[PDB]
Amino acid sequence: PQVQFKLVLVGDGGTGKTTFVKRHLTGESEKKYVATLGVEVHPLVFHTNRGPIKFNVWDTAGQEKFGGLRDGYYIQAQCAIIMFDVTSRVTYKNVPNWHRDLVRVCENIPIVLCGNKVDIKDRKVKAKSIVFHRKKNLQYYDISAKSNYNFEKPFLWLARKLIGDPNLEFVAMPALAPPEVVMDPALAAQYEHDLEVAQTT
Amino acid sequence: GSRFALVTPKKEGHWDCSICLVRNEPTVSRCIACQNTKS
Ligand SMILES: Nc1nc2c(ncn2[C@@H]2O[C@H](COP(=O)(O)OP(=O)(O)O)[C@@H](O)[C@H]2O)c(=O)[nH]1
Ligand SMILES: [Mg+2]
Ligand SMILES: [Zn+2]
Repeated sequence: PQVQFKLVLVGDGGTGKTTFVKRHLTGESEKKYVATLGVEVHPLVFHTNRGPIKFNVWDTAGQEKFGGLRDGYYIQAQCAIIMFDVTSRVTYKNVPNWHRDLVRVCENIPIVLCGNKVDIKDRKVKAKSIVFHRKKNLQYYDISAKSNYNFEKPFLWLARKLIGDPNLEFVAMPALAPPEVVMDPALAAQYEHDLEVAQTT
Repeated sequence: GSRFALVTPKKEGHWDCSICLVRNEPTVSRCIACQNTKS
């Protein structure tokens, strides 16, 4: 008898969705395979100041590379993450298609937009170009799955929206797989600055 | 905080699908997401 939410993780193939969800070690060890839909559900626990929350994150088995996803994948989703790859403009271009497919089934669930792979120096999709979230009442974050950079931020924002408590906090980070790449602290600060001045403009 | 501990889901007849973890209504015997029968 525990608080939990179905979270659907969508985006073009190759954007890092599986790598991202896999950072949460317990969500990986306790994942559940859904053979009818071809999905791995990762139960991700986060410990908040008001108790534990579990995000049951639905990760595809790659079917997104060849067409749209079936209704059952989206059914009863209570939140979502839309991911793209900041080194591939086409994956950003397709964000509106994923958003559309989402709201067709689930309507106005809270959604976070995530630009992944910001550990890669040669960034193609920069803060100035990232505007789809401003138009649709979505939050955005840069992320780097392979370095755990900003891993908790999508989930914290979603938790605050779902619970209706802007002061909700995580009392500790979840146990995450050790970083495979280093996220340069200066590049991270630069990017965080780039996103701020673009919110003003 | 403690005075506002998150309220446990109170579910009478509602069941959590053991395959995909979606919550289903008491009336249905088959999960509306993954279409597996209650288990
Ligand atoms: N440099 C870097 N590479 C990543 C990152 N996330 C994923 N990759 C790689 O991008 C490729 C696709 O990863 P995957 O998780 O399978 O993408 P998916 O198809 O959306 O699930 C893989 O070779 C990953 O190693 C990241 O954050 N930084
Ligand atoms: Mg994948
Ligand atoms: Zn099910």
